[PDB]
Amino acid sequence: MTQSPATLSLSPGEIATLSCRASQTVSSYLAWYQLKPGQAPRLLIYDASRRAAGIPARFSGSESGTDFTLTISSLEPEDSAVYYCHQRSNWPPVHTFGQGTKLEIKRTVAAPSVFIFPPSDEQLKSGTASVVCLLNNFYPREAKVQWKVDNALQSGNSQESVTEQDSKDSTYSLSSTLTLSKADYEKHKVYACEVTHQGLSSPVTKSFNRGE
Amino acid sequence: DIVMTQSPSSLSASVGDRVIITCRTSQTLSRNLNWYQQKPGEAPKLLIYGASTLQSGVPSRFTGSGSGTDFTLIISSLQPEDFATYYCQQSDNTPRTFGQGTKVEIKRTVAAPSVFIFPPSDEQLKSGTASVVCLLNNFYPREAKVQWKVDNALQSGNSQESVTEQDSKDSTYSLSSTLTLSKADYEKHKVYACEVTHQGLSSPVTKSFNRGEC
Amino acid sequence: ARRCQSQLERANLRPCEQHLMQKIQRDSQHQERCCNELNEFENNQRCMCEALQQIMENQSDRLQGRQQEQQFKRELRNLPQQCGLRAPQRCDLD
Amino acid sequence: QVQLQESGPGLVKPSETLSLTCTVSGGSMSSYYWGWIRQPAGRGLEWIGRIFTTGSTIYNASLNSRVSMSVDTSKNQFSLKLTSVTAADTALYFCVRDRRGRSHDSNWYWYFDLWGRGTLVTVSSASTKGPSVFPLAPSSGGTAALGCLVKDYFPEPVTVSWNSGALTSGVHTFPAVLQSSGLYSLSSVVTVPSSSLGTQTYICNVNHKPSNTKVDKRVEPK
Amino acid sequence: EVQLVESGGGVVQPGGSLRLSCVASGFKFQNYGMSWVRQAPGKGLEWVADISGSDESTYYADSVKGRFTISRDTSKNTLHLQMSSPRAEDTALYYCAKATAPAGKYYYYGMDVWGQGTTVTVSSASTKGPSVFPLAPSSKSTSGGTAALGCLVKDYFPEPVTVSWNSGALTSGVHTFPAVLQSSGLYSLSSVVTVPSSSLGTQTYICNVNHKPSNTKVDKRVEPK
Ligand SMILES: *[C@@H]1O[C@H](CO)[C@@H](O)[C@H](O)[C@H]1NC(C)=O
Ligand SMILES: [Cl-]
Ligand SMILES: [Cl-]
Ligand SMILES: [Cl-]
Ligand SMILES: [Cl-]
Ligand SMILES: [Cl-]
Ligand SMILES: [Cl-]
Ligand SMILES: [Cl-]
Repeated sequence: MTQSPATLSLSPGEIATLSCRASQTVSSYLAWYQLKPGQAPRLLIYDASRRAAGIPARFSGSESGTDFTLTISSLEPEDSAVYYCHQRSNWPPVHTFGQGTKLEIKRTVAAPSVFIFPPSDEQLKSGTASVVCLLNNFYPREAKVQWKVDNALQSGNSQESVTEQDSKDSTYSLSSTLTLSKADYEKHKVYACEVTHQGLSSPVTKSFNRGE
Repeated sequence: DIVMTQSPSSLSASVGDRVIITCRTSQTLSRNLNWYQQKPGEAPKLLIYGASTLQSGVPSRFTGSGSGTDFTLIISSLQPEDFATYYCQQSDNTPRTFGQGTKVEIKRTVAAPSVFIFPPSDEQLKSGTASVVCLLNNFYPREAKVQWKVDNALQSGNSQESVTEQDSKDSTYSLSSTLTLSKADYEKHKVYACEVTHQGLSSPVTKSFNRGEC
Repeated sequence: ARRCQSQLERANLRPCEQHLMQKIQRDSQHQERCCNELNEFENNQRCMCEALQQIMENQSDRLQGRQQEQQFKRELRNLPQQCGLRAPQRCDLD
Repeated sequence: QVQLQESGPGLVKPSETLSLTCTVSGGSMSSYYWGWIRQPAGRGLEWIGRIFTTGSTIYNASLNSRVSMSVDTSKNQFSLKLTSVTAADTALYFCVRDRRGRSHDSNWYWYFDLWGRGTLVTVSSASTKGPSVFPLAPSSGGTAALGCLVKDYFPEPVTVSWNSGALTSGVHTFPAVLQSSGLYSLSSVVTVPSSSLGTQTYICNVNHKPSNTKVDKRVEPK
Repeated sequence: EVQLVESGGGVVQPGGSLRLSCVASGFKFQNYGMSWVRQAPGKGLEWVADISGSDESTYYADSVKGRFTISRDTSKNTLHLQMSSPRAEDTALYYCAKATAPAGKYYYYGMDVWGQGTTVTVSSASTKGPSVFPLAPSSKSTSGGTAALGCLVKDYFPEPVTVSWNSGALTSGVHTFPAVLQSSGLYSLSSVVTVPSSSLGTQTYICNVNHKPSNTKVDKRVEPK
């Protein structure tokens, strides 16, 4: 089961076409599954073209020899998910899954709301300082977020995490955490989060003075 | 189990002869009586299924007939390549059962052997043993007397023979006789000879070599 | 009958589907592989009928209208006979 | 062009388990019946059992306690296991197709149409020994004879080819003879034109699978 | 409705043992094949094992044959996976899945119900619970009439942690980020929520952090700054 495309980005109302190639078809049975953010896998299609219960009719499957394809017409934001083809074949049975296809649903560009959080008093007493910068509800996913401490950009001591695309509104959120020792944190004054994103009219900087 | 019994168990025939093999079964068969041919060094080959139906590729030489408990394979005009063991076999139930086989040997005109003698190799003599080989090539009938002579003295108890099976094209045999000696015993003597007596030879043929010579 | 369920689970009756469909389109080894599979059920007439029922079950999506259903059901009923196997006397294909 | 071939050890100690595998090539084994057939010293053929690609089996009742077969269609293989083996189990083991085919008369017939070449399995407690290969160097009427002597090996078989299989006319590889030492020995010979002994080289290719020895010996005049 | 609830995940030392469980309901458990499918981090689905609803015959992927054991407890409607020779490749989320087609069918219709899964990590490292710190909504986290506040979940091992807000009363606007593995070998994440700035002081906000491997259940009040 060789699955393609690995990545897909399409707008609502368009048609998504995913394909798998079975290596062999000895007593083969083909299915397709959907993995939404946070949710258990959901059977879409079984036996190549039969639609599972609770699945809208715009999902359909077909086969042409060794090639099996899932067609998702009239795309919705809720189709944002990872899709897997599934072959059971041979005796003793063997189950193979495709490598998966990540389907993004496009939307109108949305600038991030930028928020910054200094370290808690509790954590500082523990001997460390975590500063957090949040980008909320933006699209597209590309955004450059850096910490800038007394005008020096921080590279290698921060960690970034991005949510999966929201099923309802098709946005991402992102956190950037700078972790420092107590001693290092107190050595500097100005902590600023520098953000560029296509939805912004210019780069954004949210900052706080340490001790204020 | 369905017992399959073939007759004859063995037979000798000439090229062009009709060969008739009977197969009897301990119980009435409904359908699946099969005949196989096994040539030397090969797996059995299916000739006939359903008592009378020729398998594809099988020559028209081979016919089967019969029913119930009484079946017959006929080779209408034996060919040299038909040297083989022939089996009947039932697949009407489990266990599948074969007959004991009918060995078909081929009678042909007399052929005298070409005789060759081989001395031991210098490589083997370093190992402390000396094998002397006498080859009798492409003769018929199989009966042959091979006498080893070392300095005109007759040898016994120190030679082993091997015979090929009948050649699938000319129906002849070839035979090897291997005299085995210690290196030291091989040093003791000079004239090593292989004397062959065979029906096709007007008198015995001797091939010989002199150790360390030519 | 638990014996029957186990061998039907391991059976591969896809060749029977393909052979039957080839057959109606007319009006290579799919038939032989099908008959091989059905031969495993010859010694239990009830299990043989269950195998034919499961072929009919799995073919509902591929059949449109009673004419197509009847045409496929006829060939399925004759399939053991065409395979040289004993067929079930009573066998409802629904 | 479906073909079968056996693989597995050629030597099993008594009371240990014989295991063999047949590999199907040229087409999928799926939804066909397969089997094993055995040919011991007595020359008869003994059916061991039948296996379908669901894994269902029917065994010969004499061996049923100690025999088992398994199938893996994704490898296109089926296998045979025989436990608690004795000298009685020494034989040539064939894998086969147990074909249920429809003939031109519209009737269905059972027969063994496909066979592997077979693999010899020897049951004994003697250990393996690789062979020594020695030339039978040529010394009449325009024909010369030459060969190779394959000496002191156990178990069978040895395969011998000439010029890596290019030379096959006039080749006689003799059946192995068991020597008093308990080891096997054979020679292989060829008749060639006497005039060719200067123009063409002759090499015997000797393979003894059980001991992993592959030997090429050039056979020149002395 | 059909329901599958997997349990028993955690950390396993390489060369140890772990029994996973899956309790099934809403259907005739005895009449369906069941399967374990896993997902290693940053990888796709990988089938682990099947068990038949006809005769309880078992089937295994080659990478796990001889190390894992799938089994069935029809009296308790429970599926099990024993993991008796853990390896690095076994670190994964493990799903329990019900076969679509009932037992005894030659045809195969996939897996129509799956559980949410249980997380297994193969390592020799020890279990550490999180330290929970607030992310207080000051004016540096206020944009117009909306504030942002959160909860920093620091230095725990292994995955997962669950975070809720107001004992589950607050769901809209919540974002719990996927964890990041720090250089130490410990995980850390944050969970944030957006709320109207007028709700600060009037409404209370508390993050409920649970880490099952450590038996840690922490409630942290996030007060404005
Ligand atoms: C069953 O196996 C035994 C060997 O133990 C053999 O002698 C016998 O011929 C076999 N049965 C059949 C029907 O071939
Ligand atoms: Cl369904
Ligand atoms: Cl605080
Ligand atoms: Cl049968
Ligand atoms: Cl030499
Ligand atoms: Cl094929
Ligand atoms: Cl020749
Ligand atoms: Cl149910």
